[PDB]
Amino acid sequence: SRYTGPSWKVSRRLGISLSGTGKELARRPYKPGQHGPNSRGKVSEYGMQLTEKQKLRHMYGMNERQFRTLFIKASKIKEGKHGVNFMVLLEQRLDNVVYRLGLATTRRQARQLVNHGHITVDGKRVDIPSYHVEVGQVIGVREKSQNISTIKEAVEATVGRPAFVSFDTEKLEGSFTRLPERDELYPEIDEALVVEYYNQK
Amino acid sequence: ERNQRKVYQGRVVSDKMDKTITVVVETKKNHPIYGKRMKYSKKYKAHDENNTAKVGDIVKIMETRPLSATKRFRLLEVVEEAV
Amino acid sequence: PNIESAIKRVRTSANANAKNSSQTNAMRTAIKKFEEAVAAGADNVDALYNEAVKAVDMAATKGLIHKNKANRDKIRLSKLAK
Amino acid sequence: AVKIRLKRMGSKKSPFYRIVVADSRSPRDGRFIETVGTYNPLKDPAEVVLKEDLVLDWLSKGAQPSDTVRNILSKEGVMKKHHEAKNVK
RNA sequence: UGAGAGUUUGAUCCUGGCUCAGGACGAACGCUGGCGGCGUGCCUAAUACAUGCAAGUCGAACGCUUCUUGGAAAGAGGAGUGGCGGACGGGUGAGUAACACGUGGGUAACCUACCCAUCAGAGGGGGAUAACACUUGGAAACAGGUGCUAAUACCGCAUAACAGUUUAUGCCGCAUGGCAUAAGAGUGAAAGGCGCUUUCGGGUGUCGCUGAUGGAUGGACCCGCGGUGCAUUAGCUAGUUGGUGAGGUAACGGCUCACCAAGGCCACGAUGCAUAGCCGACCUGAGAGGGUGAUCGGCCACACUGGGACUGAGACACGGCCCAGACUCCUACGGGAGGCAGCAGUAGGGAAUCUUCGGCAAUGGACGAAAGUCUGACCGAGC
RNA sequence: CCCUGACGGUAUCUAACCAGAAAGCCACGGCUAACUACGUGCCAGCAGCCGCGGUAAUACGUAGGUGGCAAGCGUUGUCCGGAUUUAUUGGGCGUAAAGCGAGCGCAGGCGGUUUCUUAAGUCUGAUGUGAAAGCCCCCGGCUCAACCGGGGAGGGUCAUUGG
Repeated sequence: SRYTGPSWKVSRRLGISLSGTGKELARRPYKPGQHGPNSRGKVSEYGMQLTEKQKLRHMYGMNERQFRTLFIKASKIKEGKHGVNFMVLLEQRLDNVVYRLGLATTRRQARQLVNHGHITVDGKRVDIPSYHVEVGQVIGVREKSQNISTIKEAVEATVGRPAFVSFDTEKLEGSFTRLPERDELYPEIDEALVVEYYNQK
Repeated sequence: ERNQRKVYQGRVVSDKMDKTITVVVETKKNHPIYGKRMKYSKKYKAHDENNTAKVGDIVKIMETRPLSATKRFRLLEVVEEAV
Repeated sequence: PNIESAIKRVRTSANANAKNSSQTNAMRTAIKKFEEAVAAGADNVDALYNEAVKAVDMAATKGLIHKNKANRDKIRLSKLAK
Repeated sequence: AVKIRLKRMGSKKSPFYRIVVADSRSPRDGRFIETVGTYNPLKDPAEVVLKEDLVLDWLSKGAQPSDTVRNILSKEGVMKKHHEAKNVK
């Protein structure tokens, strides 16, 4: 499964945008349902760690088993911290590479582009979105049929291109220069609440 | 004969049988859960060509081959006699 | 039996048993025939010693006693007469 | 009847083989004496790795290859060396 | 890499139990289900088993017989004597608290078909038998009698001691003793087939045959230490513990005998009773630990229940023999036949567990000189 | 030189067509994330532990909404953790559970100061061995991952020999 629901209730429940600052929390910044505008008392310190974890899980649209295995894998580095290495491994998945490069507006669109077989790493096609893109691998746009309507238009309007992403808008090749850093990556949510959430799992 | 057998040490304990003596070899070994060292004993039978050695002697023995239902050792030498 | 090859082994081994027992009894009586004449103190005492030795030796080439049994036997008989 | 034979180590339809010296009564994937090289039927010019200083020692003690092991031991020039050590002295 | 919470009171602190938040599984069952990849699937009755298949092969060891092309040579069938294989591979965990297993050693007390190396032989004779032909008793399964025949089938005679044993010599070892060299006494084997050269040529290639020695591989025995409950289980032993000799085994040994003695084991747990195949490993834990021994590999034990031997290098034998027992089946009543804990499958027990499939193309195994024949191992397919 | 595929016209690759065939289970009083209506009235029912239900029940049964997971989701059974609740690591005995009514003593456990020696415990070096597959570390192949392969470490209370 992935998810198909209204995708905007989700942001109103975390209190974070999740869609490139394009405002879902413009009107009614409160939660969904009857008891939306009428908030109530405090939230535990279990609700806080759960809310941080859900923020990160819904950012990149993955499921709970895969999230937890990625977290367990990031723990075997021991070079740096354990939340930084996590949120950095999270960025190296082929879906974020298409999002950051700029071939798609959303992450759902980028996911459908990499699922339906329209992109290639090093020339060879790769079809599965949880792929692990390493540093220095020019991912391309299937030079067979790169004349599609939405890819073309979403290359023009560059809302955000980062300081670790390289790209050329003629051959349509991009790559990571090097690994990013927390200052360059959502210094807003957390990586410590999420680490504590998995201590008693 | 470049391969070698086992020799031991002990004090003779019984000398009633003809040509056979029981030797007790004693050692200390530890406890598996707790730490301290307990003492441990096992008795061996050894062969005597002429019924020589007596109780309290401190002997050495050596491993041979089956010489009876129970005896597997022979008498090497007497180190220190009792009086 | 069920398998065709198991039916042949039955008669083959029956026949082998027959002749094996015949020849073992031959050897045993040769030896005993020497013993009953050394226990009497009789003339014609080295010839049947020779015959018993030959009997044992021939039984060992017919696959009836191993080979160490034959050495043992010849030793025992040798210590009795020669 | 010591042998030099192949031993299957793939998954289901991607086989791999270890070259091994075993008593002939043993099961194909059961006990063996030691391992002597490797062999890969995929990988279009098939891959052989082997020590070839234990193959020459087992061969001179009466071990015997299977049919495929002999083919891949002659493609390596091990049977010629056996030839030149035995019937030449 | 060591997180805690609720609950005894009118309120409290301490003590204390009970409960919950994490993992995992050969799992079962309720509601509900789109696919691919890799794995897994009788834990219970070691309950009883319809039906098919799971071990044969060799005509280049040997005589016969039936065909297709009266003397013809090939091709394809049939049973028989003889060799080798059937002790592997495959199944299960009932027994077992012990050298059964794990780890570390010993054998100067040991055996070993096929395979590799070395040395030496391979001479000359004899008497049979199945098949076949005729014939008797048989409900059958099957049994007998007469006559002829072959061999790498069988048996004696020769020749061979390098094997064992005894004596002298030299060196040596951990008691018993080990190695090498010299002699002396009695003794022990063997088989051909297919080719090449074929002037009688009498030579020779190859595969087999006999004796002795090494290697390799496989097995056997002995020992130290280690892994379970009960003391509301303290005494146990009479071939029992030791000696002398005799027999016996591959082999040492109360292994088994006759005699002599009165020993052996136990609080450092003997004996008895209950439960259990053991290990690599697997789950959980910060660790120390605790709980399991399913898939896969190693060792052990069993084969309808209980005794025994035979053949063989190797079995006291998983689709072998003989006897007893319970059960099932066919019979002309005199008698006969059988053993899924091999793969499928069935009835039954249970909360519960699959197809009566395809192929030897690949890897391994048996026989054969080889083509090949066999292989429910195994490689694939199905639920 | 020449000769052989059960799987099987299987995996796979190319072309056209269509958003059309493909989402459910548990929970929402406190532990523990997620609340309002109506029905019923110590009944019908619920519960892992506290405990709910007698007219305005966020605790029963429905509807709307919300939370957790998702081709699965819950329930029962079995084991380790939380449990320092058998405590070597790592607890206690005046009144909470817990000093025998007191002595005498065989076996055992533990023992003052010091010189020389020994090497049983203790410490340490070298050699052999602790199979393969597993857990772990590096590297590599299946579009990724499960999975598959190559090279290592680890694991003894082990043995032998020297300090």
